[PDB]
Amino acid sequence: MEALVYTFLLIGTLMVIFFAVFFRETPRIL
Amino acid sequence: RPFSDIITSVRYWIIHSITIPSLFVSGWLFISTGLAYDVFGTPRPNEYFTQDRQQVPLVNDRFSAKQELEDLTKG
Amino acid sequence: MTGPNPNKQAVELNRTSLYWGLLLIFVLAVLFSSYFFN
Amino acid sequence: ALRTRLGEILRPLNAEYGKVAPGWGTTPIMGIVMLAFLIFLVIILQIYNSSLIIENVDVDWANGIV
Amino acid sequence: RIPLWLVGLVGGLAVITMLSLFFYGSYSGLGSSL
Amino acid sequence: MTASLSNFIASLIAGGVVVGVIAIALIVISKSDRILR
Amino acid sequence: PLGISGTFNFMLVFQAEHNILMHPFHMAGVAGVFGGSLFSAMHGSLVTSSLIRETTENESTNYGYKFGQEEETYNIVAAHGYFGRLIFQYASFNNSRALHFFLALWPVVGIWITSMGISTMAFNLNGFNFNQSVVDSQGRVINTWADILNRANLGIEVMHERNAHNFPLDLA
Amino acid sequence: ALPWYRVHTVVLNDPGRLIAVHLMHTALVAGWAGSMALYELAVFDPSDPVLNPMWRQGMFVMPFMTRLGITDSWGGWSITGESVSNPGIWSFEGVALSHIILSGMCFLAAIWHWVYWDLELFRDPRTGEPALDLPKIFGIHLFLSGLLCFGFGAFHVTGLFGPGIWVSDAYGITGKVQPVAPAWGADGFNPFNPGGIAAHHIAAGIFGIFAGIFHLTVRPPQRLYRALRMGNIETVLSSSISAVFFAAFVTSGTMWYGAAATPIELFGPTRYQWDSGYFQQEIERQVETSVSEGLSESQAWSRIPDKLAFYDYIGNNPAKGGLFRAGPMNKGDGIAEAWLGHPIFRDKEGRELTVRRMPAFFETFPVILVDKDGIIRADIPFRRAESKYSIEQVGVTVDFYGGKLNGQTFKDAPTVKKFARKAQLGEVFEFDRTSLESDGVFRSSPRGWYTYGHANFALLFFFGHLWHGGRTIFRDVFTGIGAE
Amino acid sequence: FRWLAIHGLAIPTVFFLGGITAMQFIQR
Amino acid sequence: RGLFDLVDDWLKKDRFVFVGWSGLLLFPTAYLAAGGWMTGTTFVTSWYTHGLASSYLEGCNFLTAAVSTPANSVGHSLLLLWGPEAQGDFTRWCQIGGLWTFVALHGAFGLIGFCLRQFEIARLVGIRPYNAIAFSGPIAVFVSVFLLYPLGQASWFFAPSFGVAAIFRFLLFLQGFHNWTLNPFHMMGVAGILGGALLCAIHGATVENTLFEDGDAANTFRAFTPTQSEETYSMVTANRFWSQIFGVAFSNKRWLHFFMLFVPVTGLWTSSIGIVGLALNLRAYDFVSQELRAAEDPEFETFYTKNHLLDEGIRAWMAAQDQPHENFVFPEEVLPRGNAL
Amino acid sequence: EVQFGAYLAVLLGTFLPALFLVNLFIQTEARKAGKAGGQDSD
Amino acid sequence: EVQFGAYLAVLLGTFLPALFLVNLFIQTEARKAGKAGGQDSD
Ligand code: CLA
Ligand code: CLA
Ligand code: CLA
Ligand SMILES: CCCCCCCCCCCCCCCC(=O)OC[C@H](COP(=O)(O)OC[C@@H](O)CO)OC(=O)CCCCCCCCCCCCCCC
Ligand SMILES: CC1=C(/C=C/C(C)=C/C=C/C(C)=C/C=C/C=C(C)/C=C/C=C(C)/C=C/C2=C(C)CCCC2(C)C)C(C)(C)CCC1
Ligand SMILES: CC1=C(/C=C/C(C)=C/C=C/C(C)=C/C=C/C=C(C)/C=C/C=C(C)/C=C/C2=C(C)CCCC2(C)C)C(C)(C)CCC1
Ligand code: OEX
Ligand SMILES: [Fe+2]
Repeated sequence: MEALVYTFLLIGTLMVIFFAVFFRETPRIL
Repeated sequence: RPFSDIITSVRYWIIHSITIPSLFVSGWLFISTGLAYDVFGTPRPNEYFTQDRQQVPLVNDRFSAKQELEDLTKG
Repeated sequence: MTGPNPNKQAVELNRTSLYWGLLLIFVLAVLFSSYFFN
Repeated sequence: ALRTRLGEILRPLNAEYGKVAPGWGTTPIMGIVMLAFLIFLVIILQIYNSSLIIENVDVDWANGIV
Repeated sequence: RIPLWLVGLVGGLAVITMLSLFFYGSYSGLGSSL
Repeated sequence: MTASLSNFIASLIAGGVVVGVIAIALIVISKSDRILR
Repeated sequence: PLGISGTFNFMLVFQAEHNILMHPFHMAGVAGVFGGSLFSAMHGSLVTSSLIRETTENESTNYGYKFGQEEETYNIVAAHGYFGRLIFQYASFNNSRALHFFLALWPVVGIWITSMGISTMAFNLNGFNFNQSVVDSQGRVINTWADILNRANLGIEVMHERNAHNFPLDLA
Repeated sequence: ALPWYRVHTVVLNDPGRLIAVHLMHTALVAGWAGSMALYELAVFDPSDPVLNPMWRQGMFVMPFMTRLGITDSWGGWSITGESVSNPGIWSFEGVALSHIILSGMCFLAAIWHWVYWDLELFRDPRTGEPALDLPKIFGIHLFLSGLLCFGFGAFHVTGLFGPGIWVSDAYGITGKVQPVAPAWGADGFNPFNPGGIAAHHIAAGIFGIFAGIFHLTVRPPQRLYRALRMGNIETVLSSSISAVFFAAFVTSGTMWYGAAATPIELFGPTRYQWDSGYFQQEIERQVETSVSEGLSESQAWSRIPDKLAFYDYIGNNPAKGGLFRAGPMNKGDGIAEAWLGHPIFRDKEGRELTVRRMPAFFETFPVILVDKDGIIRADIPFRRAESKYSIEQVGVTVDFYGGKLNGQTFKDAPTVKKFARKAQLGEVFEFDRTSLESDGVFRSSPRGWYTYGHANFALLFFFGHLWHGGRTIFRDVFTGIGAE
Repeated sequence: FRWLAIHGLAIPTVFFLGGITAMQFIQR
Repeated sequence: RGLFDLVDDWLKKDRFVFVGWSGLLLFPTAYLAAGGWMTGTTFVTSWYTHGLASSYLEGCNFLTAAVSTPANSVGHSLLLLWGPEAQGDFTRWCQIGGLWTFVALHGAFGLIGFCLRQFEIARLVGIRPYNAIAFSGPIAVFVSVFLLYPLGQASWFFAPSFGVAAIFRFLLFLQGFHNWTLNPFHMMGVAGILGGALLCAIHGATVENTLFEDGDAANTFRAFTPTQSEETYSMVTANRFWSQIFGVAFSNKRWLHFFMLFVPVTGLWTSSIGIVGLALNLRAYDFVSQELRAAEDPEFETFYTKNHLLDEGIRAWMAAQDQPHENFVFPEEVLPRGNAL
Repeated sequence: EVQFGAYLAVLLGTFLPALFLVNLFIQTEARKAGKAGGQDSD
Repeated sequence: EVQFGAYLAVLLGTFLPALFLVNLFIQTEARKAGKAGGQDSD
């Protein structure tokens, strides 16, 4: 019951790493 | 005046050829004449322990700490 | 009421600074959880 | 720009804005106070630290009257 | 006038006579555990 | 009036002359080394 | 150990058995990351200090940089004259290339040297050992700070792997 | 176009909404102190104010109500233990409910002062742009704080028109709210003198009255108006923060070292009362005078109150708790019930052995029995093989005196080792660890927590002095600098 | 003049190095 | 014109070392903190305070020399030279450990005077004051360790002595007695120090590897005049590099160099908050769910309970020689040894 | 045995500040779609 | 004795859907301030 929170924090951290790499705001010249 | 023009000049090394050995030897004589052990109260190798006091000396009072170090440094 | 305030501004947060602030909260949640659960 | 009855009373307190005393003014009077307040903080710290001993002043838990 | 590289040479070997003097007294005198 | 209180005011006077001899020397030299307009 | 508390089990047992803090290669990389975090926050402040006005006070400071622009985004002469007065004149890199090289030299050389501290202490060539080094003329041992550091190492040495040992010397 | 860290700077050029915001921080601070004190009265238990005071039950804001003169409650209990028929309005529930009602009215006033932002009071009559005369606003607001300082020290504290300060004796036995007459001499700067607190707020209130009389009339110089940037409002904020962490090191200092404004009957003992043996020497002193007046030993220890021995306990030291463990100190080992007594250890030779006490650093400490001259006579050995000072060899017997174990003697090694371990923790108590599910590790007193927050706050506000201060001086260059 | 700026740092430094070379030859 | 203007114009004159108003606080106090350290590590012993040797007169090298903290009997006295402890004597002042407070106090007013130096030069040059705000990081580590840590403890004795190995025992004293590595404020501080060293090694190696050809020589250091307006490295290339290697990358030089300020400094502020919490002994010592379980189940072992047994060795073995004032006389049979060590 | 108020500390320490930072991004993109005037402004 | 998973049920049953409905209002007012073109659109 206690370790369920730790797992959700870890895979939840790896979600926002996934979205930051692939759905990044692509910078554009002009 | 630029710094590198100073130390390459001869007049610089005229002055500091006297002052450096007269000041380095005074730092030698400050030690070899046993003067530094008395200004700063550092123990000589003879006087870490004494004949009476065979333990490690410590200060054990707030306000008579000057008087207690008058005790532990006589013998 | 009185008139409209000329000090109205707008708040911005680009997509870059979203992922900083999300990752800031989750990593502080990973770090400080173990101590709070004790 | 809305006159209220409480706004009319306090209005001379805000009516001045940015009037200054020309020159150096009362600045040397202030520094003598600031030099004095610096000495005051040094003294009451050293009383508390027992590094300034005053006769019949002992920094210890004293019998407050019960 | 003195060439600058002569100045850095004489002072530079003077430091080596100071440093190697300090590593000498790690093996002799006080603090040597002899 | 104690030993500790008399020595502290003497240090306060000594703390005044340390600021003093720095300040008195600084005013005099600031007269001579003024900048041309 | 691949973990967080396992890291500090690794660092403390490595202290008792090898004396890493007295070893000059951990000393040369503490200087690498204290120096590295210095010159990071020292370079990152002098660029951010000397930024050129391109925004208003309402929007962000960062929006005065358009991506891929060819104009320089900070007065480098300004940050050179600041650090040229903050310490003295001749200690300042006017060259931005030699400046941005020194940021790459100092940590990386500090961690090459450090990682060859663990390597030379993997083969039991430990750090310095100044225990019982200061003696009086009688010959009694006078303690130093290394002797106090030794008694911290003796506490971890007699307690690490408290069941694995059978013989008086931790050869492993 | 504001970033998220500049959203509250729309209030810079708006004095009318500068108040509505500053009223909303006030409605949240006051609503906290009301709803915190309502939470504490649901948790407080006035069953035994001797062995379960308010500082064991984790009461934080409750020693601040009882410090300035609130002892009764609407339930009828009191912290002094004397019963009351009617506390009137100002009890614990009356204060908690009145900081809530004050919060609801500062809330509604901030809705007014936000909507009606455009008042003629805040306009400049010479330019029309919204301005605040910061030198004279300081004269008014300092003159008011001279009155509330002088009014507090002369009327609330001295008991002219007020209850007074919680005072106590030197050893935390007796304590009551009483008027305190001021001590004007050099004895006023003794911080454990409660008369210095009365003399301070009376004297320094007058200096704050007649500084507002100065700072109303006399305008600033031309130099100081430009040098300190007194047209800008952030030079008020830059220097107000400097006057706020400076105040927070002081209060965290005098909470941690102890003062007359922090009684050990309300916040708990300091750590310097454990390090110096401030209660060990006092319990012995009340026995050295009892035995000298012709008594048996067990009758001498029976005169010692349970409260005095309760301070001589390492679990009441604030330097024993941890950070991320939570709750009151009663979560530590349970609510104390009784004093088990004072064990005296004697060997088979008959000399008196004192258990070496645990310092505040050591979480674990080996049980060591020492006689009067410092020689190690007995212990409990880690390594039982080559044992030379075990209790089985030395034959240490334990003798209790006072408490509920009043005349008893245990002689065998199984029982003496159990009392030798619990005697290095100060005195010996019987606890009740099943009521609050007490796990078995020490927590901290509200003396320890107050010193934590208000000294980690004051370190953060030092950064705000440098940020908001350097933002005031450098105001023309925060879009950037010019290239020319 | 800068003769007070350097020689406040260099006149001590040579004086202490006169002492640190003397302490290498001191024994028990 | 006036007397204040002549003094203001003299201090701010262009000269070799910029003095300013702040040099009156820096240059006297920094000269005596540094010289008090060089004297105290050379001449003054620790024989009466700690019972050690911490001088060059006593055979210690650069590593084992220190300016040591005073005795526990002194308490938190400021140990003024004229004070009730020293009473004007210089020699008895040094033996009590008076130079240590002399170094720490005149050093604390050097860091005040050096941070004021960075506000004064920035106002004359006319730049934003972020150097003075990034230097507030190191102020928060000096104050909260050399000053605020012994104030919460029993005396000045539990402070770091100003010497190389004397810091090293303070690192070891803080693990056994406080469990400092478990504290999340050190963990956020290591992330800033190793994170700050990371950023300058990348920004050093990415600027130097996207340089433009501005000359025919193989040496690229020669091809930069300082007053040029063309940027010296391709930001578009360096973005395109790290966007494919690491996946995400800076597209903003103003955000990049600010981020090189935020990361090292925050690791000094977050680690400074925790060491204030160890002045009060509010340590993160144990996970009680790990401790209640290891007591009831004498088979459950983690790496975490292995670190407590390493801390019993630090709390027992060094504390005899650590604190000679308290006179810990441990028997041989109470000291926790392992099997056959 | 763990503290049952820590679930409320962590899961509100995650969600409440992280849902805050989402809101500042959604209204940022709405203002950009608000000014742009095409198909999404309304 | 109460169920300790009910605190997580209620306080997330309040906050998570109620913070959702706030977001749909903030982006509604941002689109209206986005089109309006004065002092707040950006
Ligand atoms: C007396 C207190 C005080 C006051 C009135 C201000 C006022 C201001 N500050 Mg300042 N500041 C202070 C203390 C204060 N500060 C301290 C102590 C620091 C050091 C940490 C700073 C550091 C600082 C920086 C670095 C900046 C400001 C800025 C600002 C301006 C806008 C604030 C803003 O947009 O935040 C908006 C904040 C949010 C939308 C959310 C912040 C969320 C925080 C981090 C966590 C939640 C807060 C928490 C619930 C509070 C608990 C209470 C606790 C304080 C006891 C405003 C003039 C900005 C400025 O200069 O204006 C241009 C700016 O850039 N301040
Ligand atoms: C009849 C005269 C009289 C009397 C008897 C008192 C009595 C007292 N005053 Mg008071 N006072 C008076 C008139 C008087 N006042 C007047 C006329 C003024 C001018 C308005 C003041 C202004 C004043 C101030 C400003 C302070 C006192 C304080 C005190 C208390 C001193 C004992 C104590 O705990 O201080 C303990 C001593 C100190 C805290 C010394 C302060 C020095 C600071 C803390 C140094 C550190 C600063 C730094 C930023 C901290 C971080 C550094 C860190 C590394 C340490 C005591 C209640 C002090 C107080 O309220 O504390 C409870 C206090 O701070 N008085
Ligand atoms: C109507 C007035 C009023 C009254 C009588 C009270 C009464 C009380 N409040 Mg309350 N409060 C009020 C308004 C009031 N409150 C408002 C408006 C707020 C919102 C800001 C609060 C917020 C609040 C909190 C958060 C807390 C209380 C608490 C308390 C209780 C103890 C007070 C205490 O120890 O403070 C001590 C007060 C101080 C130490 C203030 C010191 C002032 C500093 C040092 C001034 C220094 C700067 C000065 C201006 C410089 C110039 C000096 C010049 C003279 C020379 C007490 C029952 C406490 C409690 O138990 O709550 C239930 C508590 O924790 N109050
Ligand atoms: C197999 C290899 C493939 C690559 C692997 C991919 C992993 C890459 C990680 C993604 C970083 C995402 C963070 C978003 C961050 C984000 O999106 O920033 C985006 C930001 C882009 O900034 P811009 O210049 O676009 O911003 C200009 C302005 O708009 C500023 O707001 O890029 C960076 O600055 C990131 C550089 C530091 C990168 C920080 C990484 C820290 C490491 C991760 C720490 C978490 C690990 C936790 C694990 C438990
Ligand atoms: C309207 C009205 C009313 C009502 C009112 C009320 C009822 C109130 C309430 C109020 C409330 C009841 C409030 C409260 C508040 C609270 C708060 C505001 C809190 C907060 C806090 C914080 C946020 C903190 C934080 C933290 C944490 C959590 C942890 C640690 C850290 C810190 C400390 C930071 C009346 C009827 C009277 C009148 C009429 C009107
Ligand atoms: C304490 C005191 C005082 C004094 C002060 C002063 C005046 C001091 C100064 C001092 C000083 C200021 C010192 C200095 C020292 C120095 C030294 C002694 C140095 C050394 C060096 C070295 C040894 C190094 C080495 C090297 C080289 C040479 C080269 C290469 C590199 C190296 C680094 C290795 C007084 C009177 C106030 C009184 C009170 C107390
Ligand atoms: O496995 Mn992991 O730690 Ca390297 O030393 Mn030998 O082995 Mn065991 O003991 Mn100690
Ligand atoms: Fe750069």
